[PDB]
Amino acid sequence: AHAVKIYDTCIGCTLCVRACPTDVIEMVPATVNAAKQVASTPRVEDCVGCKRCETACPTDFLSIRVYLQENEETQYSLGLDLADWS
Amino acid sequence: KETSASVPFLPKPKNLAGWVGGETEFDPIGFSNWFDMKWLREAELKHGRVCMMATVGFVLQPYIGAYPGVEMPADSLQAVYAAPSEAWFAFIFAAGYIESSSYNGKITQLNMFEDSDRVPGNLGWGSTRLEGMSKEESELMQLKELKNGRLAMLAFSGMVHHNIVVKGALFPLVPDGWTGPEPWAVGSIMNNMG
Amino acid sequence: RKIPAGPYSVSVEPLRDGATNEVSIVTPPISSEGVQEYLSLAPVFFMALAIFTSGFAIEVLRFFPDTRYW
Amino acid sequence: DFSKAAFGSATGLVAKAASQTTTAIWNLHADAHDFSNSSYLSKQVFAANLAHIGVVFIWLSGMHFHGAYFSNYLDWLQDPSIAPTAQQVSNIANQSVLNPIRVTSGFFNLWLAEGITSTYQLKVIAAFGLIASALCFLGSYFHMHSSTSFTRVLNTKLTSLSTHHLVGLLGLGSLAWAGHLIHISLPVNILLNAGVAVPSPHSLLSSKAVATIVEQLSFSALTSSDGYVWQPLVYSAMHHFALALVLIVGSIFLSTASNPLMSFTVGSSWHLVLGVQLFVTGTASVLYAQMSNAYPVYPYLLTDHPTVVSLFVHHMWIGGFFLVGAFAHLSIGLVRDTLPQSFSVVLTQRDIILGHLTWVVAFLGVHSFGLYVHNDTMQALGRPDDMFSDNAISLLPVFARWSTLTLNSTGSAVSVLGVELSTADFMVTHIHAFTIHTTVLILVKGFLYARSSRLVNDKYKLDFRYPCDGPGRGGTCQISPWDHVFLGLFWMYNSISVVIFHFFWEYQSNLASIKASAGGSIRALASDFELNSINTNGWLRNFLWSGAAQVIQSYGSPLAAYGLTFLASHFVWALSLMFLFSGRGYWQELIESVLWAHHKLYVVPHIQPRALSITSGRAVGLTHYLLGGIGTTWSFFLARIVATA
Amino acid sequence: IDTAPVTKMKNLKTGTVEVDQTKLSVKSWGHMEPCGQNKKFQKRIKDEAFKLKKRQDKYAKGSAAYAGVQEVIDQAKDTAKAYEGRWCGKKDGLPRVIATGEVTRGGIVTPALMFLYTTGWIGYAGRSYLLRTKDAAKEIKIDVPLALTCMTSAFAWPVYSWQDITNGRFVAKDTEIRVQRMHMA
Ligand code: CLA
Ligand code: CLA
Ligand code: CLA
Ligand SMILES: CC1=C(C#C/C(C)=C/C=C/C(C)=C/C=C/C=C(C)/C=C/C=C(C)/C=C/[C@@]23O[C@]2(C)C[C@@H](O)CC3(C)C)C(C)(C)C[C@H](O)C1
Ligand SMILES: CC1=C(C/C=C(\C)CCC[C@H](C)CCC[C@H](C)CCCC(C)C)C(=O)c2ccccc2C1=O
Ligand code: SF4
Ligand code: SF4
Ligand code: SF4
Repeated sequence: AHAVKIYDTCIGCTLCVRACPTDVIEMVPATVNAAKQVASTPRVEDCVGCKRCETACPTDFLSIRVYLQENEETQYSLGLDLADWS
Repeated sequence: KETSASVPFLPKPKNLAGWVGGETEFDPIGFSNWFDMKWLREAELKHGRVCMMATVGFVLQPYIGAYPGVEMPADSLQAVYAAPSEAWFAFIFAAGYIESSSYNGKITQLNMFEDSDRVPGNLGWGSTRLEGMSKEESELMQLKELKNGRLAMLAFSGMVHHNIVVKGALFPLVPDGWTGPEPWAVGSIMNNMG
Repeated sequence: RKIPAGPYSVSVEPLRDGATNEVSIVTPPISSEGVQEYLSLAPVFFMALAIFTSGFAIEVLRFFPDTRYW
Repeated sequence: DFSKAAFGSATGLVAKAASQTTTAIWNLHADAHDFSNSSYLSKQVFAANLAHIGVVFIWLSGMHFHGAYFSNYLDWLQDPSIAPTAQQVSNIANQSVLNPIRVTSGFFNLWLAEGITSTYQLKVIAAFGLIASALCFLGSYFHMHSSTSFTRVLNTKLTSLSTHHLVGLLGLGSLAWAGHLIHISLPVNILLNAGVAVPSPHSLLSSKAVATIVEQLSFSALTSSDGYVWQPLVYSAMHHFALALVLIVGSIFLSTASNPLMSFTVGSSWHLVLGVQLFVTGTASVLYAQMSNAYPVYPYLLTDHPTVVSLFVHHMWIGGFFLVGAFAHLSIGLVRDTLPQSFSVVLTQRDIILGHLTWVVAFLGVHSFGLYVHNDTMQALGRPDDMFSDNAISLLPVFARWSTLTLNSTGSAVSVLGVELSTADFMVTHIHAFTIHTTVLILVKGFLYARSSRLVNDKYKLDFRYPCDGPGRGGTCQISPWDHVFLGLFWMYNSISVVIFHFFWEYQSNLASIKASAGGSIRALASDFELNSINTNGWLRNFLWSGAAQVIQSYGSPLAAYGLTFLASHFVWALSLMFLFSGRGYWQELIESVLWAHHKLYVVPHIQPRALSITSGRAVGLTHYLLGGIGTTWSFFLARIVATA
Repeated sequence: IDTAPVTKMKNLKTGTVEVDQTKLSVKSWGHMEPCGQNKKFQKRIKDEAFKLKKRQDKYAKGSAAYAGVQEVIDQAKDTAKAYEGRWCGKKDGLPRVIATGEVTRGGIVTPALMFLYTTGWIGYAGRSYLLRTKDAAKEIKIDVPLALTCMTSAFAWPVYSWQDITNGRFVAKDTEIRVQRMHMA
């Protein structure tokens, strides 16, 4: 499961949420940005690692970071379509 | 509307208003609008002065002989080959010093006329003669200098290319049995049946 | 312009009444300032500089073949 | 106004800070001809086509100008055996060694087939080509700036377009060419072959010339009209007349009331038409490449071996490129259409078709290259009787050695074309089939997995040309239809390279065999190709290394230019390797360090230096790879076939 | 049965390394001689002239091709006469480039100075344009009068550049430019 993290620099764009093809990122209330909302990743197990969320983050560097973990691949992380491991 | 006095079928070029030779306002291409007029005037004056000295040298070189030893060739174009190396080095040193101390190092198109009161073409060589006189007379003298400079530029170009076509000295113009210049050598797009 | 025509069109509107004796110049409405601006483009200016440099080298090689004065 | 809009792309590039990067410049170049969907898309396409026609007319005019002024066309007319040169080379630097460049484009044979005997005619053709190019440029301008929208030509007026192309363009052009042949290309070749001087071509249109000097309509004329250089022109004239007749008759005897582009948008319709047109043009180029040496049609063409080789190889390359571009534009049209429901059966049999093609490619590759490697191993082990050859296990292409049929007043092409095939031909033909199948596999996979795939399920949202979807799902690089065309171009290069290698080795083998002498009539095998083109070592030794002597020993000879282009092609091909193997990020960091070095000296360029994008890097690498490989083959073939023939 | 040509070393056990001052010049080196009397170089020139004459003989007298090859022959003769002053080995005959630093025929100091001046001119012209056109618009759209002003004004690059270097207007302070400190230095 590719770990995905959210940092203080997030400004509540919701672009990372809209860019996720597997509904990993999620908008929680917070008191750190003017938008009063901050991205969170409660469904990292569905993260394929495509880094579309990083392509849509407007901050100077990625307020959302996807750390690929090749030693912990999952059928959800590998995007398996014809093989089931459950 | 306004048209140039010299070229009646072209617009009157700006930036030639207050200048010595600007009353004829001849600038068809219009480098006035593109470049600083101070630099253009300085370049014109320097070219004219260089070419006037060059014209009198070219004319008088086959006369006033040369340095004891070198043979000033009748055709002045070969004088560069006949010139001693020490003479060339002295000439280069003198030209460099004269042209580099004249502007205190601001000898470039971006920095020459950037200080303030750098009058175009006023290197201080006898400028006191113009310090007197009466405006119109001083401008008349400057116009005489400009017209002689242009004339000598064209004349020196003509002298060089006359020595090229004749392959000889300047003064024995059109030698006996001339029948026109020899056709130009070396190939071209029209030489290989273009 | 109800009839769909491309941008920068020298075409009169095709929705006209009986035959019109009108002047419709089919030549590009170019501008001298615009032409000078276009020839000052980085591709145009630098390709012209490269062509000038290459031709200068060509002429130097023609009139001074090889490095005879090394 | 228009001049202001000429640099409008650059003005838009500098208007926004986001487009003040070198990547913006590369995008401006990459998106140059990518005419976006708009009300004037068809105008833009048609005007671009007409402008390209003008460019080709400029090229034809230049070629005729070189024939008129910088060619020994008259000397070639007096003696066809001499080397056709049509490019003078001025004495600059030290290039004087290659001053006469033997042109292998076949223009001399073409002009002789056109009845051209004087360089004045070539001058006139060059002038009229310039005039035609000017007219095409005027028309392209007009259509882009003042004409009809042209949006109805592919859907509404497709019947009119197709009927006009069938009757007017094709049929009337063939009929006019038949008239030209019969009237000035046959008589001029008659009077040149007989050596009885050639009058003005218009004097042949007098109704008092050979048109009415004798009314006999068979092979019988003044003295003895037994010229066999002339008969191919007679056959060409008959073919053009028959083709014009059948086209005109069948056009009015055809339905043509079926436009499959009703369900496609105008942009996707244009892309699909371009794809099918590219497929047709590419297969036509390949067919012409085969038929050029299969059937003699130009005077003194087969005698000029470099011309034959160049025509074959060039048209094979063009056919391969256009066949790849066909699938490229099919993919573009499919992925850029809103509702491309027409390809429902193939997008629902996606995996079935792709997997069966995958098995076909795997089977063909293992079998063909295993025959080759098995022959290599057996020859290395000293087991020539265990190889796949005529003196061993024989893979005789039986399906090739039969064309017998009921005569019904026919001849010539009722057989295998009088050529016997052997094991080497079988194996190399299967190699060709496998390489073609692999190229088609990549292209068809790009087409099918263009809108969606099992890996990425929204690839239609990503358009046609994208670098990847990310390092997720294990890695999704090169999933785009553009990347599939990118790989299919490499495999087309491989396929066409093997095809032209087969043709060139067979051609040289036949030339050596017909150089038996006259008495030598047991060629046994000999046939260097047939005896050695069964091993990879056989190729590497007797074709590449053997024929490279001409191109590497060309220094100090007129083929030194071929040698230098050989070296430059190798250089460009290794530079391609540089671009293909590497990645964008590293170069970006290197550019960051270099840009720090610049900033340290107050240089600071504002068009921020960005390294080539992923797709841009792949495209540059592919361009250099194709250029290097094709140039190496070009230099090698031309040096080998000019020095030795 | 033999090995590669065995070379002979200096069994320099004297404890000193002697460098001959008189051997610090091209004219004093025993492996390169002037091209004028180099037999191999003369043979190369003769072979080149013979090949040019053979190429000329293909074309008939008075033709344009004959004149072209004749001009090539004249160029080769003049080039040979010029190269007679070069230095070309003793077994190759190919003129050599002396990169020691001695000002000799075929040396490197004068070409190095000419190239360095020309390219410092180029770089200073570009840098001056970028400094006086701090704008991406003027980068994509060349200001031709200003560009040519900078190009013709960069002739004084060697002295202006050093003045700026010594006066602090050439280099930029490391704390004022984008320097890589992502490791949180
Ligand atoms: C009838 C022929 C034809 C036409 C009209 C088009 C038209 C188009 N193609 Mg296309 N294509 C074709 C054939 C054709 N193609 C073939 C045969 C192939 C397979 C090789 C492709 C592969 C292809 C791809 C992969 C893509 C296109 C794209 C496009 C679109 C934009 C093109 C663009 O901006 O390029 C601008 C022009 C250039 C980039 C030209 C640059 C020069 C090229 C890259 C190399 C040339 C090297 C040269 C031959 C050697 C130099 C000489 C040497 C001596 C130095 C446009 C609709 C693009 C698109 O998005 O479509 C919507 C796209 O991604 N095409
Ligand atoms: C793939 C291509 C290929 C082919 C066709 C062959 C063929 C052959 N090799 Mg060979 N070889 C190859 C590649 C290939 N080689 C490569 C790449 C190498 C290098 C490692 C070698 C190295 C090699 C050696 C060292 C030797 C051979 C030998 C042989 C021969 C005997 C092999 C054998 O026992 O067959 C075994 C065959 C089978 C077990 C049957 C497999 C094929 C069946 C028929 C497929 C049927 C599919 C079926 C139709 C599916 C539909 C069913 C459905 C309808 C129900 C034979 C002519 C030997 C020899 O000298 O003989 C001349 C030998 O000593 N080979
Ligand atoms: C104003 C122009 C300019 C200037 C002053 C410099 C200056 C420098 N560059 Mg540089 N560079 C430039 C343009 C320029 N570059 C361009 C356009 C590119 C893209 C090709 C590069 C790519 C580049 C790389 C990859 C590297 C440098 C390096 C360097 C440094 C060492 C010198 C060197 O190796 O040059 C060599 C220059 C090149 C290899 C590319 C030159 C390309 C052209 C000739 C330069 C453009 C000149 C400009 C257009 C003039 C227009 C004037 C007009 C507008 C008035 C030096 C600080 C090196 C470095 O960091 O070392 C510390 C290094 O590794 N540069
Ligand atoms: C400024 C100053 C001073 C000064 C000064 C100086 C040096 C002033 C000098 C003025 C000078 C030296 C002015 C030359 C003009 C030459 C001309 C016009 C050439 C005409 C040549 C012409 C018109 C054409 C000639 C032809 O050749 C052509 C073209 C073709 C030939 O076939 C035919 C002929 C030959 C006919 C002081 C007083 C010393 C100190 C003071 O403090 C500062
Ligand atoms: C080198 C390289 C770059 C760097 C390439 C850049 C920055 C392009 C700029 C190169 C300049 C424009 C070269 C200009 C042309 C050369 C000077 C050579 C042509 C002219 C000579 C023949 C005289 C990438 O951006 C890249 C991206 C993705 C995969 C691989 C690579 C890659 O390999
Ligand atoms: S795009 Fe980036 S800044 Fe915006 S909400 Fe998502 S993580 Fe935060
Ligand atoms: S990498 Fe892709 S799947 Fe994973 S969180 Fe980011 S957008 Fe979602
Ligand atoms: S390596 Fe490049 S192309 Fe492949 S997934 Fe990563 S970014 Fe995309």
